[PDB]
Amino acid sequence: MITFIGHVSKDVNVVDGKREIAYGGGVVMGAITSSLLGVKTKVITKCTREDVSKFSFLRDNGVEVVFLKSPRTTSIELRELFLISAADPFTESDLAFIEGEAVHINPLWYGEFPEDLIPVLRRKVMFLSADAQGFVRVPENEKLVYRDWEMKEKYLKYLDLFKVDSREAETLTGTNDLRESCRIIRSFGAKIILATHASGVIVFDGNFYEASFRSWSLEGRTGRGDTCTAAFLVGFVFKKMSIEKATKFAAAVTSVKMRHPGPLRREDLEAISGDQYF
Ligand SMILES: [Mg+2]
Repeated sequence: MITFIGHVSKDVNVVDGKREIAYGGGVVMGAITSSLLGVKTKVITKCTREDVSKFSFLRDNGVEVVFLKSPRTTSIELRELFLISAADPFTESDLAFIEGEAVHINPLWYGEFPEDLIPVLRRKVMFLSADAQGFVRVPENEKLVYRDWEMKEKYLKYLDLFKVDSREAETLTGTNDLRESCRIIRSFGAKIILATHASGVIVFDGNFYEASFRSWSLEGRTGRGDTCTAAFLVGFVFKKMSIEKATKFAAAVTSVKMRHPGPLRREDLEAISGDQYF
């Protein structure tokens, strides 16, 4: 069983003159991927009671959701990203009822998931991962700006896996060489780096494993990193795939998700399986 901890988000996308509302977030994209791939999945999130109905589709995809109360729901408009509203941060109290083999920390903004909750979770679970977005994307007068993670060298040592994209990796290392940024971030003590970039995934554990995304679509990109991380965690943690095979599996799942907007769909499983997995 896996638990995703993170804010659901009212995503506002202004693309090609059209304003789109998406009820998403890292945890929505990751949890639907793990659940559809047949791993018992739980989400711990915060939003207003009024906004809970906007995220009902999580339960439709088999995800057990703890909708903790918040006076506000997180809302992000996207190019510059603005935190319109922020739900309440997670607390040590929220970790009390943590269940399963794995927990993935998938925050949207620095301060949503306090870094000093990482050593608390470390003691509670066998496989702990986090998404860099929640530690390098910092609200400054609403504007979400990229800032280095000052305490990365203390907390990365507690993580079995750390997810970055190109912009997050460069924020953490000062280089736009994603492979070199993988070497630098692993030297901070994270056992596995999973990096997504234009049309591919790079996984580093001391050795590099690369797989390309073979599909993409106008609005298929958002959540593809969250999807890739969840697919890798299912492959590697739950299905006992080699790091190499989990990387290829992760890329295959992400590719099918990138054919359409929103999270992985049950109808995507046929395309993903390739008459091999399920
Ligand atoms: Mg991401």
